Amino acid sequence: MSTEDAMTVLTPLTEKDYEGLKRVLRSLQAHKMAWPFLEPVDPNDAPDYYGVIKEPMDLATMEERVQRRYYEKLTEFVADMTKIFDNCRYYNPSDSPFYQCAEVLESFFVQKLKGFKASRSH
Repeated sequence: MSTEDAMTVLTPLTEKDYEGLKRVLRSLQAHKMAWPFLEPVDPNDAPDYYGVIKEPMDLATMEERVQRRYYEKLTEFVADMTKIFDNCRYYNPSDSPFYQCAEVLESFFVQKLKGFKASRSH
């Protein structure tokens, strides 16, 4: 739908939009494959992670940004979420369980994002 693509880039996020954003975020936090994205990466679990990952992101950070109305456009919310999956596939090998979690959860996020964009255009 051209309406969905247009609202994503141009339409400012409203208080009603943020209700949908929190629900999308809550669905990801409850997903079983989201365990390694719930909190910031522990440096003791990943050596030199913060020396190699330029812009880290996690679901807890996005929850704080959603609560404080950080995002003005849906593109910015999507960009932060994409960092989570891109950073994971950048740092971990393709056969790693972390890599698999990113592929599963991003596909789940894409399904939920499409539903949010659809109800936003109704």
